[PDB]
Amino acid sequence: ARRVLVYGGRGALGSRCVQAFRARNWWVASVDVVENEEASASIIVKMTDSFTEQADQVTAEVGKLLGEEKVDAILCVAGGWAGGNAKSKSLFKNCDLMWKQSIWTSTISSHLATKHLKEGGLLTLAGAKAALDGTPGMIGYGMAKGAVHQLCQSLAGKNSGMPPGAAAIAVLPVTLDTPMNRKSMPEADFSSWTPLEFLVETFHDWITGKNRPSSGSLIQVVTTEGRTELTPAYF
Amino acid sequence: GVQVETISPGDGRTFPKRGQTCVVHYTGMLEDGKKFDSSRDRNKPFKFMLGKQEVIRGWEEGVAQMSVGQRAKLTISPDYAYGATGHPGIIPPHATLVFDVELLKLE
Ligand SMILES: CCC(C)(C)C(=O)C(=O)N1CCCC[C@H]1C(=O)N[C@H](CCc1ccc(OC)cc1)C(=O)NC[C@@H]1CC12CCN(c1nc(N[C@@H](CC(C)C)c3nc[nH]n3)nc(N3CCn4ncnc4C3)n1)CC2
Ligand SMILES: [Cl-]
Repeated sequence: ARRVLVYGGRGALGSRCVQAFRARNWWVASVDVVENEEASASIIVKMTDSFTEQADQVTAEVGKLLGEEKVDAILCVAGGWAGGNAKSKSLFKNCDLMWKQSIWTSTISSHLATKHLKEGGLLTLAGAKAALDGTPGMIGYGMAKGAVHQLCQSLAGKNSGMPPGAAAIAVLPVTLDTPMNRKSMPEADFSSWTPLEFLVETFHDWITGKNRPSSGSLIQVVTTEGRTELTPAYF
Repeated sequence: GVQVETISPGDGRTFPKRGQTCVVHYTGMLEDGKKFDSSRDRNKPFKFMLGKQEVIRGWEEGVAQMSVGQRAKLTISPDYAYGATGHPGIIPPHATLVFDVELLKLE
């Protein structure tokens, strides 16, 4: 590698990507709701209900930051979590949050990939193993992540706009080992949570061309007793 | 980080908890007093949940100190706000922000 854009660069996983990639002396841009002071450059997204407003603004700012330079990878690691079934009084607000944090971010990242990824470069998208099935207790989350899985399939297709030789791969974890999760779920089996450094080192391998899955892959990331395995799922 | 100054006191006993939703009206200004946004201009309060990384650190620490009905001035250093980069087009680089916040209720 040499240039990476981390979409979600201030989140738990995205902050670790910024740190690790800067430690390798890569140029790293963060796109998030606030800067990442560790990144080479930061782009700050507008809070708005207008998807086109937010998407046009980020696209313009990224285009000005990069100019004609292309990037080796876009790691779209944004996403949150908010729960609730279809009867919940919080359903509509939580769905709006989930669509903004997963659908909007993935879509903008995909467009940026067509415009700015080098030939042979990498786009990662943040899916969820749970959205391979019904998610009755987390309606918005499941819909958003299911949309991202489908988008990954589209990007692998002919004439999607992805550059020659580039790959879009979705990552489908269960739970990541993060400080916020350890304090939110202090009785869980952390040894079934995926270490952030496992994903950072996987991304580094994929960006550099080591053991890179085919475009359109849905890669399940499952940690069992501290050991993480990668398993393809098929849409 | 964040300085909290009381404009008018709250009930002095209902303070937010993690998991509760704070309902507020605010006006945000630059250090020179130039207004950049107000929820009052929309006649609609801003809502956020503490403990969920939903807001700049100065609000996360500042609003947690307020009781229901309090009106407070939060003066927030850049490292507790938008930092060196700022938010181009609305918040300048390394900006100290001042927010007038009224904690209307907890939901
Ligand atoms: C209207 C604003 C103006 C300027 C006029 C204003 O007056 C002003 O200043 N304020 C308004 C009044 C209050 C004071 C202040 C303020 O705080 N405003 C916030 C601005 C957002 C913010 C800023 C610093 C933060 O520090 C913790 C947290 C949040 C607001 O409106 N919050 C409520 C609106 C509903 C959300 C957006 C969705 N949601 C959320 N949370 C995270 N967490 C991140 C990680 C986290 C640690 C950064 C994540 N997790 C996976 N990756 N990154 N990320 C995202 N992204 C989606 C977009 N996107 N694109 C790329 N990456 C991403 C990740 N969205 C929760 C909050
Ligand atoms: Cl579920």
